[PDB]
Amino acid sequence: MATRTQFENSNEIGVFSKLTNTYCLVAVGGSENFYSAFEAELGDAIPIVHTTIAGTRIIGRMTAGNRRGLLVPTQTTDQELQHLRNSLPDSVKIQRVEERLSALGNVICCNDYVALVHPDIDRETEELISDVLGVEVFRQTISGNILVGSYCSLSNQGGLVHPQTSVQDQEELSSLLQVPLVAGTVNRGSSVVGAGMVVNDYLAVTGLDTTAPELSVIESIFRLQ
Amino acid sequence: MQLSWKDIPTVAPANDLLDIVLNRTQTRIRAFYMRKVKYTGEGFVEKFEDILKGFPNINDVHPFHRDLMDTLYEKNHYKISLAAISRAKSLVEQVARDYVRLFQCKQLKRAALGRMATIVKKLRDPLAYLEQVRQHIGRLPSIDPNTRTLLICGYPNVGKSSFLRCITKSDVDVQPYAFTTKSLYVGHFDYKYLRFQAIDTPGILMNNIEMQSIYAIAHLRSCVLYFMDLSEQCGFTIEAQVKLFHSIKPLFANKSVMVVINERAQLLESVKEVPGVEIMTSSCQLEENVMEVRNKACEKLLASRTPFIPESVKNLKKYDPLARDIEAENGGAGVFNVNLKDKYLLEDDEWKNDIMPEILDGKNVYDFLDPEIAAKLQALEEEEEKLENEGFYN
Amino acid sequence: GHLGFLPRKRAASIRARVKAFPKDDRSKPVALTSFLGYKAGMTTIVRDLDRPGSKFHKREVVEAVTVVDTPPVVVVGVVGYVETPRGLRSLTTVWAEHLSDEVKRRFYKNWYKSKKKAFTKYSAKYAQDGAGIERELARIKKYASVVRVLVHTQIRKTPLAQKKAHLAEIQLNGGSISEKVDWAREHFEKTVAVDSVFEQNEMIDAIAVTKGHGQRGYHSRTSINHKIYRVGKGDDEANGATSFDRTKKTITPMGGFVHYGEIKNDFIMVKGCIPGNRKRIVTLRKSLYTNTSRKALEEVSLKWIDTASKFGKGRFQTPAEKHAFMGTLKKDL
Amino acid sequence: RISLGLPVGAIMNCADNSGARNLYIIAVKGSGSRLNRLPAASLGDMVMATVKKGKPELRKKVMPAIVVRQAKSWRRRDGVFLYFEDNAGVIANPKGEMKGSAITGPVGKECADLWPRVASNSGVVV
RNA sequence: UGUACAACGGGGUAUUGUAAGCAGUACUGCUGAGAUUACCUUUGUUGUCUGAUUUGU
RNA sequence: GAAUGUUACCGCAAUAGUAAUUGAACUUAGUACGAGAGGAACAGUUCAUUCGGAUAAUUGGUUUGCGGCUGUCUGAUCA
RNA sequence: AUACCGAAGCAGAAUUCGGUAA
RNA sequence: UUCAUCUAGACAGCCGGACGGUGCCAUGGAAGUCGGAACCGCAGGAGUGUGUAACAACUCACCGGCCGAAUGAACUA
Repeated sequence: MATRTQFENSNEIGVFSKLTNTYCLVAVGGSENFYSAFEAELGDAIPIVHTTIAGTRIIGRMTAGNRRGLLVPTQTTDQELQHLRNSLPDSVKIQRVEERLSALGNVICCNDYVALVHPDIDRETEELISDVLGVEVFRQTISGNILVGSYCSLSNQGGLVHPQTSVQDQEELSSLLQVPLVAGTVNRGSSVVGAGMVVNDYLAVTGLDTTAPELSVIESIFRLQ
Repeated sequence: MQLSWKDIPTVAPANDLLDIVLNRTQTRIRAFYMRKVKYTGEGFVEKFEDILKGFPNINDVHPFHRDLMDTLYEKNHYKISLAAISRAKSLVEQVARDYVRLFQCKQLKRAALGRMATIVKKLRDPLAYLEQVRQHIGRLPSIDPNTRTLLICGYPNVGKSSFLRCITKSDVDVQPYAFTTKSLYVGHFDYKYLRFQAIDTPGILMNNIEMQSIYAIAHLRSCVLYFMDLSEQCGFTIEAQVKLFHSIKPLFANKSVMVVINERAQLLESVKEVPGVEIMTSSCQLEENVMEVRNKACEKLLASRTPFIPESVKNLKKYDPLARDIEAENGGAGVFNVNLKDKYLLEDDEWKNDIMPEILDGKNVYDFLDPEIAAKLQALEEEEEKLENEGFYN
Repeated sequence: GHLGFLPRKRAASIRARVKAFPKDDRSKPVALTSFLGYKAGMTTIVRDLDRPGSKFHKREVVEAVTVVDTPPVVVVGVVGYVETPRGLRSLTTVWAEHLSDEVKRRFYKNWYKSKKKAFTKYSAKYAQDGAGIERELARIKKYASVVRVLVHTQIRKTPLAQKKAHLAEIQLNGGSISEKVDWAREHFEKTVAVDSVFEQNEMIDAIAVTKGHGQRGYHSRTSINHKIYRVGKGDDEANGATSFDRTKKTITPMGGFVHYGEIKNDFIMVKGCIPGNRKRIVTLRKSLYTNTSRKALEEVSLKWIDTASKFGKGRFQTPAEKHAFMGTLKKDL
Repeated sequence: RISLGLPVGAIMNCADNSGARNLYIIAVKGSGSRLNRLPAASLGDMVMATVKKGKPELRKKVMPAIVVRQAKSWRRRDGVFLYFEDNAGVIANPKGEMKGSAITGPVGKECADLWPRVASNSGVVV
């Protein structure tokens, strides 16, 4: 199920795109190799929204959401928000967030059930996420790193944590989040597994440098096969 | 260092080396001669250093590499040429230091060249040997000792040539004669998500090739898969093959040995005399037996809220060769711009061109723009009309 | 310093002499090879970058654009040329029967003192069956090879105290020089608009005299590869009638153009700046040939236009912005 | 256009959890034809700095450092001209593998886009 | 000898944030005030519009 | 700025000064090559540095004009 | 000052040599 | 200028013969042509190169069908 790609000869697959069980978000540019994989695996079953966030190419790290909706940070421009509302169907909501930090993908790890956020999240924003996404919000400290989303990736079926995550943390979180967790790497040992790949409950994409053992571990832990 | 070798610089013996510097280089007269000496000597020293550094030494690398070089080229000559080059460099330095230490001045510069030529030209034979060995050492395969490896030995062309070809990517001639594969062959295949390398050798029938193969087998940890035939390929009898296998007996048992074989089945009991070897039938022109052998060799070497899946998600079948096709039809991807209109899910088919004024001559339109503000339009407007009964300007 | 742009001796006139034309297309319909106008101040414009692969691709980007005060071009005559071994030569010159006071002033410095005996007896020759002034057309047709139209600008429309007309020769794109002269004669005393020659997104070039610093400056210069973003019509109103910013205003900055240039006639928007300052007459040309690059071929839209005055630092955009926050202003209301 | 503001050796602040406190820009890369006039660092520029206060590994050894903030007002093609808290930087290898597991403070959009991994390690943008 | 030249205050433009006083509750409403404004503007009024020299196949 | 007709406008050009310059990203690439790591390439696109001309959209070292601050004081706050 | 040709067991990367040229 | 060929067929150029005993050491293949040491039976080297693991196949030098007279090598200036 997992795909292989190299966006503009790069390796951060998840930085320039975000994906969920109901919609897909990708960056814009000139290269079509990255956009090819999404069509290959899904064709057009879900909206492959070619869009940017706050004028940045780091759309994947700047957006957080699940199947129930999507939300964008403060820096998103009025044109960006309007065209996003005109890109998503009425069945999917859109939200704006006001706070000092902006990188939702780096600040918040979002799945279909429970949302993991930076510990310093404000109460207003902490409560806001639950309503639109319909998920619980609990502050997380995976791997003892304050920026949980900067490197981590957690699909609904499991969780691929960065190699810096301790075994004790994985054991504690596996029985608490009700999902399996395994420590691994991507892009031939890259520690930032949250940037080099995107994974959900049926689809996965990895960089060209990704080795076979990493792909097999990702497939098995998330129950793709 | 690198298992293979190719970066070694080339050497042009005799006139070429002299010219490379002569053409490059070609009481103020004394100063000019001093400058010329300070350039010719430096150029010669740089050339000698490049020759020395580039060419690896026989005994300075892994002992396996030392043995491989010994069995390929002349052991003594390899060091003799290096010693001669070092002596030539020392003599060049001595000549330069000697100079460092009209009619009459004209002859000052001649001696420098007259003696540099004497020092250099005599090195043609060592330089010729260096150039000869350079070509042979610049194409050595990746005979990595660390990675798991398997070897095959036996009488030449008993079907062995096609075994490596059918076990891994390789091109080996199957023409029957003494040694069709004059040199080593290397093939790479992946198993258990880790690299495995297959290497082959003509065999053992002395000669330099025989010693090379024997030393390569002994030094390396690679297992040896002796080759035989249930039929009579090559024309040699079973007894000769058994004797040849016994010839390799003294040093092969410590490599986890196996035997591959293409009244006939009874005479093979002599091969089984060694408890360490395992024998099974196979064939070189089919895949199942060679793959079984490969799997067995790899095995031997190994010891040395609920999930959400929409129906539409699983309804579509994976495409079998895309954005590549669309942009290729559009005349290119990088040269073509991205398109938004008519692609993204428009809110409605009517207002296909929402143009957002985004300007109020002092503030952004979105500072208060909102939909369905009709109710507020019928309430706020009264503030600008009720001035008759008050007048805020006062 | 540039070797080609030496010596730095100043130009001999405000108008920059054009000495090159875009070859001679014998197949294109009759059209003007260049245009004439006046330079105003400068403004700011933003547009969507459709260039593929750019860092700001498919994003709004701000670009500096100047404004050229373009008065209507009224034809006053035409000039024919014949090839000779001694170079191009003007065999005959003709005029459009009548000449305005501004055109007549071009031949006079002490116009008020002079008896105003400008083009007059020449009109008397025209004031008949034609004869010579009609046989000149046949003479041009017989021998002429390239024909250059003679036009002047409506200076009195431009807010310039100097009412003297500015005139220059413009080559005709179309071939069949008979058609060249026929069209020129038919266009005698007619008014030509910008749309009749130039068009949006065209890569025009600008030539004018550089600013004088008060010898540095005040020398002729040629700038090429400048793309037009919008044909401007200042005779009408709501020049900012773009697809965006539906609060129509005028390109004129608050309080008028700084120093000079209160637009009261046609204008054009050109990418980047133009050599020379305002009050300087500038000639426009099609830049010989059109580059096929995206930066030269792509078409662009327009959006925000800056309207704040520069008589200081700049703040207010429109006079209606002054309310609410200032409370009471008894001096005014 | 790259300006000539911050010169070599600027003791800019450090905004990473790697334990560094300041970054002395001893060496700046990309100094080619810009002769006579000394080079200068900029947002997302390839420059190297030595941590003035820290362990010996970061003293006398030059390693690349990525600047995420500049404080000084900078022009943008988008039309914005604002500025924020202060200049800051991070220590990373030439390929952008920042050692620090976390980054604090805003990160300029100019450098975030051109350094996907640096942006991924930062939460605050602009 | 026609809004041709030029003065003006006005109008826009730029600038400042509580000015002269008066309402006394030991700074409060006029009061983001008055204000200048060598940039544009010259709408009405008002003043000027006539001199010496030279040239001419 | 001196002279050949007086004056002025639009033109031609004998002639002379020559101008550009380097790196980076996509797509052709993980392609040909190749046991293997590693990695071509034309052409089509996107940027900045060295140098040259420009103008002020913005920035920048750069009308005691508007708010008040000190002294000699008109008597006394307004100056 | 940069590049253009022919050669090297120059597979690719990469390197050297004889000519043009500053 | 010296020597040579002389319609017994000058020189260039096409097609053929280019064989036999047959060879030993390198043994792994080497038989003319990777490297050891130098006959002759009847126009033909136990071999000038190409090339194959080597035979294989072409070949030049030597001749033959061949063409119809100047010609090949070095010197003097």
